[PDB]
Amino acid sequence: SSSGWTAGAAAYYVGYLQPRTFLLKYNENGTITDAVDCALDPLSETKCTLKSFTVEKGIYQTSNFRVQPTESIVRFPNITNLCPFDEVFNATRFASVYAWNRKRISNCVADYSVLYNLAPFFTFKCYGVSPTKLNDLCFTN
Amino acid sequence: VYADSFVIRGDEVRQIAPGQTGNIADYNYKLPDDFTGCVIAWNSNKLDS
Amino acid sequence: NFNGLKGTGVLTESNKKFLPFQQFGRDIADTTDAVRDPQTLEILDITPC
Amino acid sequence: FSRLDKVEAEVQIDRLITGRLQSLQTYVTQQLIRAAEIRASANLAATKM
Amino acid sequence: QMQLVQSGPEVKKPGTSVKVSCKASGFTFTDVSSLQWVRQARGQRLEWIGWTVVGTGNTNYAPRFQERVTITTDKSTSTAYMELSSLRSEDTAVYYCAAPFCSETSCSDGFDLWGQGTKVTVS
Repeated sequence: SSSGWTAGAAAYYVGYLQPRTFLLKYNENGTITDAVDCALDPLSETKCTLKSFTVEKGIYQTSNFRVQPTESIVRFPNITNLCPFDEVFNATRFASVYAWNRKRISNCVADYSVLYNLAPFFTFKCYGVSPTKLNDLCFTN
Repeated sequence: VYADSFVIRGDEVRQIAPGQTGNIADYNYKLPDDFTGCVIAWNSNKLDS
Repeated sequence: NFNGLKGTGVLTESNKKFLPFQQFGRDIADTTDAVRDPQTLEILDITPC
Repeated sequence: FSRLDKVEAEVQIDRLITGRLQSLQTYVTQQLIRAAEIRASANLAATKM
Repeated sequence: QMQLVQSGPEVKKPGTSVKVSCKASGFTFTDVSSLQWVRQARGQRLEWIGWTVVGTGNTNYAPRFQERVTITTDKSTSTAYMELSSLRSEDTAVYYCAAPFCSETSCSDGFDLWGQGTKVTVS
């Protein structure tokens, strides 16, 4: 009853999908009737290149040959000085427009997320570099 | 057509744009790189507060 | 004007067989040349003047 | 791609694809000219023989 | 370097209020870093006061210092404050804040950063 069960005969098959490029054939009625892969055999590869289901005798040029990278390496200076951004912005006095002061920032690690933190910095639009990609660049001054 | 409704802080409304990264676009709600449709956001400090 | 699909041409009844999940047709130039009228579901045909 | 986001990077990248795609077309065209005057000289040496 | 600095010693009259704060240099408290406060007298052992989580904001206090001490955290400068009232003679001791380094992913199960403490006295 509630424990155990008897069933009939059956079989089921499981396969996994994979990114592939195919070439499909539509007949006059609008239904797919045949298909050829493009990464199974060199013959299928040249069939896929020529856009035909049959190829004539000869020599054919197909896709190129390249070697893929194995590991990724990044080299950056090791300074970690946390550039003094707060001094410029949290100052208690700014000079007049005709005598604007210029401060120089160098030899430190610059984080622009703390800039992004405060809400009143509403007008933040940039010309040569996108404002959301400042953390992956190195600047000379 | 389908609509998503939620209430967030006023500061983080700018992170709902596609491609933006931050606190709310990483762990709570993310939009795909290609997007069709658009968003609406109006201040409501009289109901929830 | 078929559901926002604008164009120009003469329309004739066609004998194509559209599967239930299909609505539009296409050619080698990727331009619509067969539609189903919404209200009444006959299959039309589009050719330029 | 390492200095601009996706929304104005396509304006710059397209300006460079068509530029480089036009220097290849120019190179191919000159070869068609040159190959048609070497052939006019290979039909003269085939007659002298 | 990445390190935690502490304020200086001070003398405060009894029956008043005392504020203590310790700073961080080249080090941010992000959302996972936590810190505790301890007190060391002269020729005595160590007694734990409380530790708070920067992210959630949960605070814990010793039962005997339930009202005496209040601990608060600050994200803008990434620091910790204590407020105490009506200090007694036994409070003349050195106060330390200790935290483990932690960067948004994971961190050690022990407190390895330390300050040098503030020597607070009552006269």
